[PDB]
Amino acid sequence: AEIVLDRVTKSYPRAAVKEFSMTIADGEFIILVGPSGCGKSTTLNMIAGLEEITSGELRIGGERVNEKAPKDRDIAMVFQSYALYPHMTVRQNIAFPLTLAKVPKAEIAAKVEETAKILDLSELLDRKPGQLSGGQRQRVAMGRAIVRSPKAFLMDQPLSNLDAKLRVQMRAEISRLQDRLGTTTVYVTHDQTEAMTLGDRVVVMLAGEVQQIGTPDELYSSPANLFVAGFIGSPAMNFFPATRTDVGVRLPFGEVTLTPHMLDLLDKQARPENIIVGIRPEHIEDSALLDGYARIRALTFSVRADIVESLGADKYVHFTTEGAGAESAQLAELAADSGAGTNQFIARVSADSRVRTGEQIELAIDTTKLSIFDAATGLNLTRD
Amino acid sequence: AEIVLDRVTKSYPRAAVKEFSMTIADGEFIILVGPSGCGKSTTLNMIAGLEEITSGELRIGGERVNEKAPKDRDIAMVFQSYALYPHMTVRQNIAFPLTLAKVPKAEIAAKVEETAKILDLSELLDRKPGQLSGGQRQRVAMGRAIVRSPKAFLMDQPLSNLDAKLRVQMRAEISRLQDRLGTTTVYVTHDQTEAMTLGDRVVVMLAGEVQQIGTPDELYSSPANLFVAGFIGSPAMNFFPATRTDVGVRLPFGEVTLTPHMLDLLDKQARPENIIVGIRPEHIEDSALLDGYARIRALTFSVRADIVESLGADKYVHFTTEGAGAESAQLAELAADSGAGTNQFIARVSADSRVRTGEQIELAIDTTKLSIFDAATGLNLTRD
Amino acid sequence: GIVINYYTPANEEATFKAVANRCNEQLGGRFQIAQRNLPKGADDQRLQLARRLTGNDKSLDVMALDVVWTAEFAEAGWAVPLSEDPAGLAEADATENTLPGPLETARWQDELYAAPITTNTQLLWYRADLMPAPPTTWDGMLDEANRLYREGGPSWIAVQGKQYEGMVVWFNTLLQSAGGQVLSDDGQRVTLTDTPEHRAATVKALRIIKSVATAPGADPSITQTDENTARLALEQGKAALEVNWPYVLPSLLENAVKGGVSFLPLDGDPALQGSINDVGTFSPTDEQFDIAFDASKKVFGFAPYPGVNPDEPARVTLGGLNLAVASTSQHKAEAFEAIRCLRNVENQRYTSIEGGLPAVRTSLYDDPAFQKKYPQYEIIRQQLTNAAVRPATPVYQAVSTRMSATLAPISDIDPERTADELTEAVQKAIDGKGLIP
Amino acid sequence: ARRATWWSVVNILVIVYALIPVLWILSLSLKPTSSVKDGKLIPTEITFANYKAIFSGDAFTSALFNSIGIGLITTIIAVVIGGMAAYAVARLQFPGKQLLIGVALLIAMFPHISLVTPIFNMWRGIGLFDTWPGLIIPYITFALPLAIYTLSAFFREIPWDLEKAAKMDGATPAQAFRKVIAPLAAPGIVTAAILVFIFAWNDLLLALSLTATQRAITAPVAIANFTGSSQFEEPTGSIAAGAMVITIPIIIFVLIFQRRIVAGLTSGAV
Amino acid sequence: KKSERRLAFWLIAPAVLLMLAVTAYPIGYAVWLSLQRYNLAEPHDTEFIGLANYVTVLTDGYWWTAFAVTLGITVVSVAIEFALGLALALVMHRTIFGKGAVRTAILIPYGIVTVAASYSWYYAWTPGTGYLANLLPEGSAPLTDQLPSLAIVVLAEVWKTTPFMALLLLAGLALVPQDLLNAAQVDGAGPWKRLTKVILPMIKPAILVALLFRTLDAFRIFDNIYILTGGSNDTGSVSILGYDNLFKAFNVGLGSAISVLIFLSVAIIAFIYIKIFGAAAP
Ligand SMILES: Nc1ncnc2c1ncn2[C@@H]1O[C@H](COP(=O)(O)OP(=O)(O)OP(=O)(O)O)[C@@H](O)[C@H]1O
Ligand SMILES: Nc1ncnc2c1ncn2[C@@H]1O[C@H](COP(=O)(O)OP(=O)(O)OP(=O)(O)O)[C@@H](O)[C@H]1O
Ligand SMILES: OC[C@H]1O[C@H](O[C@H]2O[C@H](CO)[C@@H](O)[C@H](O)[C@H]2O)[C@H](O)[C@@H](O)[C@@H]1O
Repeated sequence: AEIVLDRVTKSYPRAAVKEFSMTIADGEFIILVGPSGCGKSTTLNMIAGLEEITSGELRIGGERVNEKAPKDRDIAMVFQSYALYPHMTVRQNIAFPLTLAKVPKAEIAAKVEETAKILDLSELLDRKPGQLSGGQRQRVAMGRAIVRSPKAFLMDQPLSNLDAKLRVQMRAEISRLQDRLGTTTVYVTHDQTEAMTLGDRVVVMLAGEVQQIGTPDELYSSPANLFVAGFIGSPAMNFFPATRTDVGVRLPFGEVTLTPHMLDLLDKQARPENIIVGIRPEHIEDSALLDGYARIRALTFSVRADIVESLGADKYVHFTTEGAGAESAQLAELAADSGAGTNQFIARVSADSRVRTGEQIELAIDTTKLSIFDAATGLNLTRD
Repeated sequence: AEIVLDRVTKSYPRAAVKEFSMTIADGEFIILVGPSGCGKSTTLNMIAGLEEITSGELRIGGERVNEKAPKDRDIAMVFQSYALYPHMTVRQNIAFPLTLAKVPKAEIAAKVEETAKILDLSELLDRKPGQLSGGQRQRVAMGRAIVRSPKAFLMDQPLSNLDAKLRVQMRAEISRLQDRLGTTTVYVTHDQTEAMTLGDRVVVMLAGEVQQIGTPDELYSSPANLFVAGFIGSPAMNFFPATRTDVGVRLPFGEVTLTPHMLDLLDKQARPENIIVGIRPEHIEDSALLDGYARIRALTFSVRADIVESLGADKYVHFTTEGAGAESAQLAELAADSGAGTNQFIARVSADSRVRTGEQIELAIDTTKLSIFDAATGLNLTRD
Repeated sequence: GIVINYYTPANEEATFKAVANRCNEQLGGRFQIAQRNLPKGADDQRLQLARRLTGNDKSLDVMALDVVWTAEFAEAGWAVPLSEDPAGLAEADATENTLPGPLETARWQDELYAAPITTNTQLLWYRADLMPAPPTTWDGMLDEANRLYREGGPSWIAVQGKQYEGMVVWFNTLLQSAGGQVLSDDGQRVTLTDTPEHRAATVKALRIIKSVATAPGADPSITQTDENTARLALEQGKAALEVNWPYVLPSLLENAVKGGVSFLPLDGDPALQGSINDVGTFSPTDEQFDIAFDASKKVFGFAPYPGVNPDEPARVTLGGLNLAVASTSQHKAEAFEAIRCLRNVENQRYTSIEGGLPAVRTSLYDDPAFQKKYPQYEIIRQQLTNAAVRPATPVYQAVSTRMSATLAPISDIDPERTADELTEAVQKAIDGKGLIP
Repeated sequence: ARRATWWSVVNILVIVYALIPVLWILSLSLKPTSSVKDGKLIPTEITFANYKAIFSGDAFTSALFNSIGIGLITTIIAVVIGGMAAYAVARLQFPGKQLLIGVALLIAMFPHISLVTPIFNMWRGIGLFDTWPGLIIPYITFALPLAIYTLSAFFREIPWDLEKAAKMDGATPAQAFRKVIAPLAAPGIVTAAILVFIFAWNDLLLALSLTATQRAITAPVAIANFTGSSQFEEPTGSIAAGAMVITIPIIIFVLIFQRRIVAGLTSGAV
Repeated sequence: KKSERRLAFWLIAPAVLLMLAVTAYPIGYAVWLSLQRYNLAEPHDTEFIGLANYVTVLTDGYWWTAFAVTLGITVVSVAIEFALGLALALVMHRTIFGKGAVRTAILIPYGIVTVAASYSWYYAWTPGTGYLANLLPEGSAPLTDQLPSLAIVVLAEVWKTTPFMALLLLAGLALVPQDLLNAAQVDGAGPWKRLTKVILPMIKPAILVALLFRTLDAFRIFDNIYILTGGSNDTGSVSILGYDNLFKAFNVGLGSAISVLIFLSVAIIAFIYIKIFGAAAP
């Protein structure tokens, strides 16, 4: 079945979950996102039935979730600590759920062999936790969820203690086997990239409030507010400081007019003169082969790339751009996520670009595909 | 001053360095890289003199430097732990190296004030390490090195235990500090992206020995072996199974008659037959707006989407290759980092690609920047 | 059965076990004597009982005790006088044929708090292997040590030199042959210098003490001496004389028949072999006794102790053991009857004979088998009639340690000083004052 | 090369520094009445008779029994009261256990004899003059702190988040408890029980005063009084044999428990 | 909150009651006994009030000297004990090979019944018989003659305690990061100066409690004196003086007073280590 909640609130001595409402369709591999110390582990504890509820009466599909025994919820979960049993072999650990459920030995034996072969860990089922890698241990904890065939699955950042090279393999495993399971399945993480890497739909929260829910490309293209826009993409969309002229910007950098339909869409509620745009660094290029239709709106203007780095097919370049308009609560708490100054930006420019460190060079921008955001209101004026 | 060594080995029950010989000029910001266990952190131990000599000799300027003069080697190094002494304030900790160097107390005080103004640190000189943030503590560990203004500074994984945002921001600090100092500086890492952030020269090694050493773009563009070709970049080249024809190469789909000079370069050696193709995933696209000279050599074939995600400028699309002929010791030991399977590959196609998961889709290759390797020796036929 | 524990020093337990068995036969199984076996150490034995008493251990039954501390045990009510025994006989029994001095010694404030059972004094026990006759004067003892040492002969003479009661007792004997006494006959006043002549006798004894502390060819190791080692010196022939209890005779005869007595290797004799029985214990026929006895007379003689003055009979300090029923005792009347049966004439016989040590019934002086069993008995009777005795004093134990403390500093024996020093100490002892050294 | 052999030499000197005097004791138990330091190395005649001589001493055999039994009862009581008060480290009440549990360690250091006097006075008043509880209660009082402290060291490791894993799994709280909590804790208990037994059994200052009956005398005090009823003041190879049989128990304990017991004492440096 | 708080009170109460009962009434009955001047040999002869009873003992030179020799014994013992304790803990930590067997070697002498060791140290020093004693010239016998025997007391007893100090001190060497030592040894301090300047401050709290225990446990000693001498050569410690009262004097007032004075005497040194040096438990 689906799983759903409404009005969900939890209140420590201070409001780590607040009024939340949702449902997840079955087989959905939903990705859950927020800063560390958002309501993540608390809502997980509430979904486990262990946490107390200030308000709400959720449904684990076919039962009142706020109103029933926790083991009787018939779910599974894996902790970021990898809770594990040093007084057991891996085989005995894999049997822990089955033996908890009084499962007959021959069935239990077939079940552990199956999940151990869904892992690679069938090579060492006789080993105890004293002789496993952290990744082998993590997978084993994954198996400790998997073998029970629950109604639903929860993942409290399981990838976290693997290195990146392990973590990408884990992301693929989680995906394929959640697909192979077809269960309602949830994962929570602090980084944006894993939520880009996997999950049908995505949900994002701050201070116990659910901020947005949607497909990750809608989040990638119409994030409702500057903070939830900034929390996604590691080369975040450059919030170049700006002020409105009723035709575009009173440009501190560039020279941009706004295209007439996008302008008359903005004009419907253009109350703030203080505004900002999400300059995605991938918009920003050296004009190296720009002939034809790309000439019409290139709006190219100079900055002096502080540094450039040949990461791949893009050789990212850092630059700075002075101005006024990029001041807000959303931007300040984005800078509390990590600080970088006020004018400092990057272009995701093509690595064949002629740019060498320590020169002023003219950066072109595909300005027809910029967003617009209320600097005063803290919200995306272009879309949600 | 400059860094040099020759015939360096240390041996443990075996050779953690295989008689290494190399140098880097004075005032440099060099980087060293390899997989865990390759001896890399060991080499730093040998440079510290805290690792002894089986063979070979060294200098940092001057000559023949021993292992019983670590403090007389004019070097300093923040450890992989960022550890520092809690028995003190930050001020006492930063003074500890200089005061132990018998610096007169007022100069010691001025020198720590200089460093504490150079770093983010003067505000917490009175705090002990028991009451610092992980970032300010990491900064303090830098302080504990740079206070010596050493003849070399040796960064042993000082920026890897932070989060991603902290790590890249620390890379900008490290840059501006090495720039501000102009002194000979080394960093060492278990990943390529650290050196991709910066490295005025870059070195990569395996099993106690150097495999390539030079400017980061040559390292990126012309790998000396399958090992280094796999280590460079996050989307490693899809080293597809193939065979050598007297006109080019038989790849599993989109196989090619090779351009005549590259072909006669391939024909310059009589022995090669078993060969594999360097499918660098970013060199791959949809034809849907490919209106240019590349259409002379699209070499396209239909490939199945195991998964695709619009993760940024690119749709990363997972697939798998056909046939067999890409199995080797270098491929296997390079595949020790993650679950690479047997033919599993990705294309980094532009994200405006009108494509979905599960379907089979005609995929176009920039063969103008394709490449080739010799499968038994495990090195590029295409470049060096 | 109804066990009566005979708590005693363990040293003679075999005798006590065999006689207790003979008594348990005689009791017809009504109640059973059983040996509770106290430390060889005197004080320890004496003060281990104080623990069991203070806790009122219900297993505490019949306690042997040395005559001295009886006043304290009576004053504290730890045993009941012979008038209170519900058998009625016990007072009359302890009165009947008991020798006078011991009977008087049990009479705390004239009340017999306990019954006497055995007694001892130290002999001038002289080897005839070198010396012609024993020195009957303590200065004569210095002269014989000097002579024998000048001869390079068996020059040592054996004495109770260590810091415990034996040194104090020896001193008390020396002092009272010099007419001196430690406290008044009531205990109501120190008397070591209550006359300047008592002071003179005290420092005269102190001069004697310092002189025997350094006499020519004495025991070189006398600093810690006790009867074990003291006998060892004489029977090895290192000494020519022993100042020791009557136990010297039977233990020497046993060791002669072990062959260890250097001048009397009676182990060579087939009548004396096997007289040492399966438990190594000399158990003679009348022939084996007379043979060993004659061979001992040929090379040894017991005598009265050396006088503190020329031709003055030594007032040797009397010693002995009394039996008392502890006020813990459940079978108290039965215990009184058990005390009576250990007092019986065949027990007195057995303890003098198999036990080898002086019983207290006077009538045995008239028995040729007792005169055989203790040839010294008449010297014992005379010296007992002449004896010095320690003052009946509840604080005696503490007083004697206070006295002992003064002796300790052997290196400096200032007669005039130490006599005033110990006078202060025994005043403080009578005063009951101070944290005890 | 040479530095390792040099270290091994330092190690051998430590093992000698330990093994020597107890070896002097054990070997001295076998002397043929030599009494003269001849048995320095490989005694002339290994005189077995001391073994049967001490075994014939049924006062000693009862004192041994008394000591073992009073050891077992005190470790049991001390563990069961101590553990369930080393617990309440999962609890942490407002008052502040940690700040006040200071006394526990302070009274572990307390001078026994200072309370031995009033204790003995009380036992002189009450019926418990030198019955078993007259040891057991006082002994428990000096066992108590080290028991609390050492169980608290395991319970500072006791990962209470495994209860969240258990609750998330299908097992009932009791079902999980009896198949994880006890399995984890048991080495911590048994080593603490052995430890407090060892620390109890070595005690003498109280026992050598608050006791005299054959019913309550213990092996240490009995061995100390083996000067009595020795044949001819020979508490010599006999008392040495007594020490040997007391100490074999310690050896056969510690040679098994070594790795575990150091973890207990160090509170974590296994 | 109050649910768990009341639960914790009920859970801790049995041990709290036990430790209280087995201490409070004893100390009370002692203080009551002091000035209630009385003797077990004088069973009805109780003074109903004895002011300055303890001042008799406090005035006695024999007490004051007995007090002094206990301290003289302890502090010397503690000093060499500490020096050996760290030396052992260092070796036991930094072993080239034998760390398990060395752990066995360390524990065995600690785990001993203390009277056994006391008798060992009593015979090795008896003349003629003693495997150590015979190496002296004639007339020596170091068990005798007061001060020479105190050297044997110290030797005998620190050999008995030392592994426990080493175990407790190893907590310092265990917590310190090895790379912290490598960083330190990767500087300008010669090994001894480096090791001391770096390790000592990290060792501080373990050092404090080790000294706190070793001080008190040495101070309330008895066995290694009594089971080696009777206190007879004026070798009498505080403890043997304390015991002799209940052994011989039977003045329960005196026995109390010395017991109480013993309690104050630990109370001050505990208060110093705790408050003046700042010592506190793990
Ligand atoms: N028992 C508690 N008492 C008081 N505050 C709490 C308690 N538990 C959690 N909080 C607070 O509520 C917030 C929510 O924590 P939650 O467990 O939901 O996520 P987290 O574990 O802190 O971080 P993440 O889940 O992202 O790893 C936290 O920031 C925390 O400070
Ligand atoms: N002193 C030593 N004795 C024996 N082997 C050693 C020693 N030091 C290192 N090694 C070997 O090196 C390997 C550990 O890797 P290394 O020494 O390079 O440190 P590292 O931290 O793994 O390096 P990096 O972090 O750069 O990968 C081990 O597998 C071990 O066999
Ligand atoms: O005769 C054997 C007894 O010797 C010791 O008692 C004697 O020696 C004491 C002095 O040390 C005297 O006080 C005592 O009067 C003597 O009888 C020993 O204490 C006794 O147990 C022996 O029976």
